[PDB]
Amino acid sequence: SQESIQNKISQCKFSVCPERLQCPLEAIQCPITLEQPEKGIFVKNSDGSDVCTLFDAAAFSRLVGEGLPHPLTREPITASIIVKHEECIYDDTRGNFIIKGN
Repeated sequence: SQESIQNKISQCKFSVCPERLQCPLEAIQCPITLEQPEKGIFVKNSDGSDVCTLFDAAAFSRLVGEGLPHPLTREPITASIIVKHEECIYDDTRGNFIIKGN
């Protein structure tokens, strides 16, 4: 069901700022729109290596609204695989954005 996922997208998102985050465009690029988003959410690519990927909030909202699955791993989009932008951080030993320990 879209509605609960869209609750998570609307809250978990943020207005993306590459220069404030110190993060390069590619590292926070929306893989849907093929551009570094103006606003976006972190969805845990748990299938890959728990890597938090920045999808444009409205572009991922599009996929959910259409019934299109996760644009990377093709998994059924759920409120489980999406996290809040604060519960995902750049990890130094992983060398990339992952989820927090607790």
